[PDB]
Parts: sequence; structure tokens; C-alpha cells
Amino acid sequence: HPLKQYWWRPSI
Repeated sequence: HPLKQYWWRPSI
């Protein structure tokens, strides 16, 4: 899973 975009609220 993407780990460079740095998500916040939208976390799956």
C-alpha cells in the first residue's frame, strides 16, 4: 500500500 503520499482521514 502507498506509504509516500501520507494519508490522514481516508485510511483503509
